[PDB]
Amino acid sequence: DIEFINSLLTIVWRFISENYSTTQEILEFITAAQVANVELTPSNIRSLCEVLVYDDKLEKVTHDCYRVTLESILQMSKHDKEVVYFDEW
Amino acid sequence: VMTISSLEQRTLNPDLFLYKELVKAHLGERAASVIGMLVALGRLSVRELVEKIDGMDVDSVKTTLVSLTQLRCVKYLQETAISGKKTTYYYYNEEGIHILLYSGLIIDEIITQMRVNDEEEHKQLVAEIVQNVISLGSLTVEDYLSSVTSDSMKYTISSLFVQLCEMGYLIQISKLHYTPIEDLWQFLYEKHYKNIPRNSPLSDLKKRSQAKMNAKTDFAKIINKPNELSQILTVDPKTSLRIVKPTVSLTINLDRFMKGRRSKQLINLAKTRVGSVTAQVYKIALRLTEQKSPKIRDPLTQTGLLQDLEEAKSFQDEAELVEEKTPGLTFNAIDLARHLPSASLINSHLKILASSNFPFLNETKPGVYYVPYSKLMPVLKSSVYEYVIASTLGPSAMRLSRCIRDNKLVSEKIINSTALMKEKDIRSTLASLIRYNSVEIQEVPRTADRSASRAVFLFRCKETHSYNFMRQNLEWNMANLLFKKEKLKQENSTLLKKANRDDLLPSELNQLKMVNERELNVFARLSRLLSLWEVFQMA
Repeated sequence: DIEFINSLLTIVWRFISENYSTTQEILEFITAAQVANVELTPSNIRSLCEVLVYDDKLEKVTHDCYRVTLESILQMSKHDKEVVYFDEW
Repeated sequence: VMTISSLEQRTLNPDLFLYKELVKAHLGERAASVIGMLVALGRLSVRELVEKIDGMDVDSVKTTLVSLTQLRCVKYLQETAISGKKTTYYYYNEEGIHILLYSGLIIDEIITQMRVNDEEEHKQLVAEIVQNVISLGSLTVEDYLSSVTSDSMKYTISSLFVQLCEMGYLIQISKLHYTPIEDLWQFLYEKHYKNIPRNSPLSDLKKRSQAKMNAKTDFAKIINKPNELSQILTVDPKTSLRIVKPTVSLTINLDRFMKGRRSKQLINLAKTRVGSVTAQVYKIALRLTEQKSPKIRDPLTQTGLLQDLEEAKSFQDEAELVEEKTPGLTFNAIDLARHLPSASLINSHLKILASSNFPFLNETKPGVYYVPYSKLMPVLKSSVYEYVIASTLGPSAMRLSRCIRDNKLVSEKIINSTALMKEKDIRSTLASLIRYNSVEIQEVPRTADRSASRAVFLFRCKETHSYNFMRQNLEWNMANLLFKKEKLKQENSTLLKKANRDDLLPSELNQLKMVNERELNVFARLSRLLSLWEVFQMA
C-alpha cells in the first residue's frame, strides 16, 4: 500500500558509484541480498533494472551488464530574453 | 489587459514573418514586401507583384529584383508555354536569409579552421576579403585584385586565395547552381521520356528503368560538379606558383560550414561520454575525412519528387548502399597519432572508444574502422532531445519520456508499476507531458464500437510531431529577440544619431552603455539557440 513505492528511494543511492559490473541479473542478485534487509525475489531483478534504466544511472552494454560515463559530471532578463516555451507557434 | 504581454503578435505568424523580419534588418521597406509576399503566396511572377500590394509599380520591382539577385535571395526560373511568349517565375531561395542570419558565425569557423598557419597577418587580411565576398554576394577575382593597393605584395592577399579554394568553403560561380531541385529534375527529365524512336511496346516497366537510371547518372554529374573540381582553382602557369583562375569568380558554400558545426554536436556528445583526450583523438579523424563525408548533404534527391511505398527502400537503400560505398571504400586507413600541436600508438585509446559503442563512436569493418553516417543520426537526435526536456522541466519529465520509448503503446496499469513511485504526481506530469503533443493519445474502445469514457488508453510515437515542436522554437525565440532589439533601436534612435554625429552630459552616456549592453547579450542569446535549432532540422 503506502509502504510500497517509498522503499526504492533509499537503497539505490550511493551503490552506483561502487559499480564495469558483470552479469546484469547478478547485479540484483548482489543488490537483492545486502544491507541484511534481505530483499525478497527476482521481482526486483527487473525492478531497479528497468525503472532507473534511463538517463545516467548506468549505461547499457552487451553480454548483460552495466557501464558508467556521464553521471560522474552530474554527481560532481533586462528587456526580453528566453521564456523558451509555451506561446504556441 | 493593455495587450503588452505580446499576445497580439503571438498567434498569427508561424514561419513566415521570420524571413521578412531578417531582410527588414538587412534592408527593410520594399525588400521586406516582395520576399514576404514571395513566401505567403509562394511561386510568383514579375507582373503579379504589382497587382497585389500596389507596390510603387515598376520603379521598386526592378530595383528590388536586381537587389535580390546579387545576394541571390530569389530562386530564378524561366520557361515558355505552348501558346507562346515567355514566363519568369521566382521562388523563395534555399535558405539564403539564414546565411544572413549566419554571417560572422561562418567567418568564425573560417578564421578558426584556417589554422595550420600560426597566428599570422591572415587575421586582418582574409577578414577584409571574406566580408567583401558575402556582402557583394558575388566576387570576380580580377576586379577584387584591382581593389588591392599597388606597389605592395599582390600575392600576399593571394597567399591565401588559392588557399581560400582550399578543400571546402569557397567554390566557383557556376551557371544553374541556383535552381529549384524539382525543376532541374524535370528539365533533366527531358531527353529521357523523350528518348525512344518508337522502339517497341514490350515491358512497359522498362520505361521506368530507362528514364530513372539515365536520370540518376545525369543527376550525379550535376551535383558533383560544384562539389570537387580542380580545373579552375589548381591552374598553375609558369613564372609563378599555383594561382587561381583570374577569370572565373567564386562563391561561399554549405559544405564545410554546415559540417563543422555538425562535428561540434558530435563533439558535445563525445565530450559528454568520454574524456577530453578521447574527443581530440576522434576529432583529428573527422578533420581529415570531412571532405568526402556527405553528412549534411545526405538526402539530395529527396526534395523535388516522390519516394514510394514499395520502391521507397529501392530508393532509400540505393542511397544507403552509396552511403555504404563511399564511407567504406574511400575513407582513411589506420594512421598513428598523426601530428597534432602519450607516445607510441594511440589506437589503444581508439579501442576503448571501440569496446564502448552504444549509442555511437567507432563501429568498424575488418581492417578499417569508421563511424557510419546513417545509423549515427538516430542516437544523435535522441540525446539532444532528451536533454531538451531535461533542461526544460524537472527530472520527472525526463524519466517518463523514455518509459514510453522502451516498449510501446501501453496503459497506465504497467506504467504506474514500472515508472517510479506515486500516482497523483504522475498524473500531474502526465498532463504536463501530454500538454504539448509528442505522446499524442491512443484511441481504442471498451466493449463498444465508439461510445464513451473508460475506453482503454495507451501512449506512443509522434517522432516527427515531437520534432516540429523544436521547429517552432526556431523563429519565435529569435523573433521577439531580434524584434525588441530593433524596437530598442527606433526608441533610442534620437540618441544613436547624436552618438554617430559625435563620433557630453551625465545621463546621455548612461543610455549609451544601456543599449550596448542589451545589444551584446541579445546576440549571444541568438547564436545560443541558433546552435540548438541547427541540429533539429534533420530527422
